[PDB]
Amino acid sequence: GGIHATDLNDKSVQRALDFAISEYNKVINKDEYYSRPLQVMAAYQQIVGGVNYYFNVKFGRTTCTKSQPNLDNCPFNDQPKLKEEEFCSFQINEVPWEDKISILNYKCRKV
Repeated sequence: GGIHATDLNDKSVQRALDFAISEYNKVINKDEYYSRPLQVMAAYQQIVGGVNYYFNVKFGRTTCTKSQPNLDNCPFNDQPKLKEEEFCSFQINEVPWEDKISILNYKCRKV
C-alpha cells in the first residue's frame, strides 16, 4: 500500500497522465488555448481493487486552441505575460483490469 516514485516511460503511468491532462484542459482550465506539461513528477500506489497514480504537473499554455485536431506537439506560447503556467497535483485512481479511471482529487495554483 506504499507510494513509490515512477517514470512516464510506463504505459500505464502515461495513460493516467493523459487522463489528467485531458481533464485539466476540459474541466479545470478555462483558457481557449490547450495547455500541456512542462514538468511531471509521478508516483503510484497499489491498493485493493486497483492502483492510484499521483502526479505533480506544471502546465504551460500552447499556441493551439483546445478545439484543433492535432495537439501534444503544440509549441508553448513564448511571449512575456502569455505563458499562463500552473502547478497541479493530481490523485488518479484506476482499476487495471476494468478500463476504469478517475480523478480522486486535485489542486492547482498558477505559477
